[PDB]
Amino acid sequence: SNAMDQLIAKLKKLEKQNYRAYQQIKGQYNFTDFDLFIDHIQSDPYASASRFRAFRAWSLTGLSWLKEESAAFQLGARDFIARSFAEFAKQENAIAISLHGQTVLDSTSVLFTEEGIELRFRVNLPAEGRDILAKKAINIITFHLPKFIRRSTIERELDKEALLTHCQVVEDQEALREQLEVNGLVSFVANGSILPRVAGNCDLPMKDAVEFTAPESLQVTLHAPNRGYVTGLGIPKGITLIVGGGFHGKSTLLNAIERSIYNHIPGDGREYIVTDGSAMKIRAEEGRCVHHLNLSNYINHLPMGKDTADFTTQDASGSTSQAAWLQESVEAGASTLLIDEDTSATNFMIRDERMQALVAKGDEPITPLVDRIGQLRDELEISTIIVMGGSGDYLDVADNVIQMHDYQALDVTEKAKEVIQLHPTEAPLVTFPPRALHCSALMNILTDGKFRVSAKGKDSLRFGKEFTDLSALEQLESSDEVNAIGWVWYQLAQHAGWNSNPAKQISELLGDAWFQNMPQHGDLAKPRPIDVMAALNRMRKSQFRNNH
Amino acid sequence: SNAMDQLIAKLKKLEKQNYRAYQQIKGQYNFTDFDLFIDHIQSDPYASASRFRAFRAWSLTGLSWLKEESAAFQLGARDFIARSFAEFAKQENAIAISLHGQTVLDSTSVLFTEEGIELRFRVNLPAEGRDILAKKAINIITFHLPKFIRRSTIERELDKEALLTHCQVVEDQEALREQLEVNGLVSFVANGSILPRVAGNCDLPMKDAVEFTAPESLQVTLHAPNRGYVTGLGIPKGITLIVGGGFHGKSTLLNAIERSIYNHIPGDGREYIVTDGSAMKIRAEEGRCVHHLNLSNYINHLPMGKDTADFTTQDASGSTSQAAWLQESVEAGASTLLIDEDTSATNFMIRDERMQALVAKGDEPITPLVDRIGQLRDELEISTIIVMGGSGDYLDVADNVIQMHDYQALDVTEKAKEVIQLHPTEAPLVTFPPRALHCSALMNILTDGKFRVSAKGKDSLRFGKEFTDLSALEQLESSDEVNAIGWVWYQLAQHAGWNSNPAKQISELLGDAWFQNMPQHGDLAKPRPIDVMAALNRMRKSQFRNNH
Ligand SMILES: Nc1ncnc2c1ncn2[C@@H]1O[C@H](COP(=O)(O)OP(=O)(O)NP(=O)(O)O)[C@@H](O)[C@H]1O
Ligand SMILES: Nc1ncnc2c1ncn2[C@@H]1O[C@H](COP(=O)(O)OP(=O)(O)NP(=O)(O)O)[C@@H](O)[C@H]1O
Ligand code: NA
Ligand code: NA
Repeated sequence: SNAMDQLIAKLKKLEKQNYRAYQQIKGQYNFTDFDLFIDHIQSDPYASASRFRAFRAWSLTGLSWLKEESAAFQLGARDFIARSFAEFAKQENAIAISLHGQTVLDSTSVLFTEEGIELRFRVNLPAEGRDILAKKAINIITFHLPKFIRRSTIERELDKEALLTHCQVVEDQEALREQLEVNGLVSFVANGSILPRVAGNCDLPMKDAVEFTAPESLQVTLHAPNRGYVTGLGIPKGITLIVGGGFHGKSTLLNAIERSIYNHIPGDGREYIVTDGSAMKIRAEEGRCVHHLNLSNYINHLPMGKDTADFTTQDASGSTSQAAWLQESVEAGASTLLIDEDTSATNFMIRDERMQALVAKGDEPITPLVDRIGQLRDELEISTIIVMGGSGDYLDVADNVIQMHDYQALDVTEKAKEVIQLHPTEAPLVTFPPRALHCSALMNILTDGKFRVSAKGKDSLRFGKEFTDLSALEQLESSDEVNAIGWVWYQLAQHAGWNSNPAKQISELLGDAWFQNMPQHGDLAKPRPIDVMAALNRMRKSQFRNNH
Repeated sequence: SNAMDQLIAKLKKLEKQNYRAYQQIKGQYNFTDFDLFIDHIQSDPYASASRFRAFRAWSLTGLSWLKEESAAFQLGARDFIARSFAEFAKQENAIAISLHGQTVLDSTSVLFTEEGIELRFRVNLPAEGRDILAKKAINIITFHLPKFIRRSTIERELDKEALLTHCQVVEDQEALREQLEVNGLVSFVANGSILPRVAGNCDLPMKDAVEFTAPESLQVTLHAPNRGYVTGLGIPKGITLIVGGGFHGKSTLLNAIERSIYNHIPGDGREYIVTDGSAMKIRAEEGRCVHHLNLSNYINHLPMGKDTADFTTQDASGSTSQAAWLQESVEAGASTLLIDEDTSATNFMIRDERMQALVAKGDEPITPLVDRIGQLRDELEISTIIVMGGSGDYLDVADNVIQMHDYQALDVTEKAKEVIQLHPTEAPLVTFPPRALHCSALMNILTDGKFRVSAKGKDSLRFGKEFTDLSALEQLESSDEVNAIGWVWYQLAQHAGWNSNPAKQISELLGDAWFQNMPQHGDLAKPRPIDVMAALNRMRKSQFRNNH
């Protein structure tokens, strides 16, 4: 109130002055119920909005009990608070907080500590073209803003019946995800789930859709602390095929699985679907770069006498890029691989005697996944789920086979084996040490690039003057995690030299207190270590080597 | 000079006034050597730059002779003039003209008429935050700009030896493209061409690359009016396969062909490669919409008892989207189809007895391209070029087979036939009337969307409140043609009602004087009729019907 009145009076003087004058507002202001922080002042009304932060001690909120709930329960609480703040702030468009659509992410928009709750958001400072409108600014910052900050962080001001439900569904999702390993499962699709979305350009669920039901033969029942027992499709470890004719729901099922690496909000249709957190969907990429990667397990020969054990390029082929992606995922410690025959290189998937008859000179044939996929399971315990409907030689090595028909799952593993007996149709899979990363070389990119670090949506990531294409990483949900990826790189750049295990280093940097070493931005979400590597594997300046 | 002095004096008065004051500059100004047009004044220094236009009669340029050259020769001249103007204007970044990288397009940045040469460009009006800097504005508009407008449109001021060469290569490209049909060819790759680019994110040519050479067995020699006789690879009509092991240059060859639908600048490496102008590369799309399209020739059965002759959706499958794309291309009159096995649905390409054994209930099997591709050639005279390296059942119906090895073409058609004899393995392809378009329904989108028409790069096109995803259309070169696509739609919206042949209508709208009915913008390039349809086929609000 006193510091607030100090700001009010200080803000009145800025009336009709140049927009540059807002720089004087920069600083901390200890209000009555909270501390207000104004970190970055935009230099233009039409530029990115000014960043603000607000802190509230647990004593004044009536939500101290949240500290004694599970980390997942608190994850939802933080998400619910951000959405509540956004809802109360609809009538004031100058205020904006970073939301994550249908998912619940570990975001910086709302953070918990031992001291209290922290809110991070933006405030588009007004003006009459360029001259400052103090009276409007006062109304936003000293009248409206304080109300949204309070209402969003006061037990009674929030809808508790909706809060508990929100936190409970997220807690259940984490609980269900933790017991996948114990039950020898890599994914779980609860009965009653709504898999299809309204359209291809929208992540919301389709209304009036055929609800999912699992075939008893492949049915499992998990237990959530709030909802209790939940029955659904249990996809066991190993190789699992998703077959069926065209337009029957194979991709829709796989899409739900690939996205179940994240938690979803209630009513989304997928909030009771969980999948191995490290599951990586691989597809064919055109034009990507690959750094000193060993592809001996898949590619045997290359033109221009290049080393298959130290493959490097700035314009990768289809089968080459997918093979590289595959190896990169193993390197990063992925337990599950997702593949869709409709978005992959046929050459890389299957073998063919036809082609090998006329291309049998000095070009040794590539080793297709079908020959290695079995070894990935038996040797590395890596599961794989594949949408097919085209080839059939995979049916032999598959553990389970699911058929989609009129948008319902059917267990056809038994009949699948019968087809092989009626009509029937090798080298050791080598594990390699991870490539070392030149952590200090990243600093050079920042210096030459003015320490620029930002994301343009989900597809691109700018690190200095370098732009990284992340289009292929379709599992990514928000640009917030892309920004976070860039700020992880920024931290890697602070280290002395080379690191012989980057994935491990990245994992340790994001060790629960992942946000403390990043700038205090409100548009950041914890990214997966495997995704940081994936993005880094596609950065054209990245320096990797082989301690071999 | 008099009208210029009028502007100068009129511009001085605007010193230190609000940026809004620039609106008074709007209008025409008859300078000494040209007429200056200031069409749209930006409302913010940080918003899209103000649009300008300049006109110069042929008498004052010394380039009247260009009017007696071929349309293609003039196409290059217009391109060369735009690049010259950009070069002279490097020291003045406030000025900008729309260039098209490595291609030569029919653009609005530089237009010819019977009266004279017209230049269209932007001018970022300066200010000290918001207050107008007249002195700077004067320097840009009355001192620098007039010099670039003159120098770029005066025979002696330009580099003639470079001008002629530029216009000659383009003229040769058109000449070579026109004699493809006569020699029963769909594409021509001249010997000495450089196909690979520096990288996947750059369209410039790779230096120190293995130059292309055609195998005599499949060699042809065309004739250009300037360069004379040129020998290279002649890809005849019908089905042509591009095989070989991984990382040998199959996509690079196909990529050069798909992009040869446009003319390229000298030294680009592809300026002597031509391909059927209507060639459409089809691939698998996820989530696209499809409007009342007949897929009877490919899809036989669908769930939920849907009509295969009137297929409609807002979230299309892989094989479904590719099949739809295929049919849509035939509808639009495409003579050549480009396919890459690494970016396509395997299910859609090949047949398989394996899968049909366990998915043989009420789901009739989809008819794969391999069964129809032959009919497309024999019945519709539609050629197809396919990069394979995976499947081998296509070798049977193929006319010619090219093998890439160490980045050189080899004719393996003879050996390809031998492989089939040693190991060997139907319904009529129906032609349909084109879908009618509800031209007037487009007007409704404009009214509800504030007549908004713009493109965000090459990937997106905004028409009112509707956003169209054009990512799959990888053949597109510039956002200028995407803008042009939107302005064609704008014209379709002016018509009374339904049109039973939209492709024909679009073709007639772009009849050489394509730019006269579009706003006088400088960032527009003539798009292909097939591309306008392609974009329109993916607009979720488009209304198509079947007069059947
Ligand atoms: N349970 C369901 N209820 C209603 N509609 C559904 C359901 N599942 C899928 N759909 C819709 O039906 C269509 C099926 O498409 P998709 O799931 O891509 O089939 P698909 O041919 O198996 N894909 P692919 O993996 O590329 O072969 C989509 O438009 C979905 O939105
Ligand atoms: N003539 C050439 N000289 C030098 N380098 C080349 C040449 N042609 C291609 N390359 C390069 O070699 C690599 C070959 O990649 P690509 O052309 O995709 O092979 P591919 O495996 O046939 N592609 P796909 O069609 O997906 O199977 C690319 O990085 C090219 O840049
Ligand atoms: Na499909
Ligand atoms: Na390849």
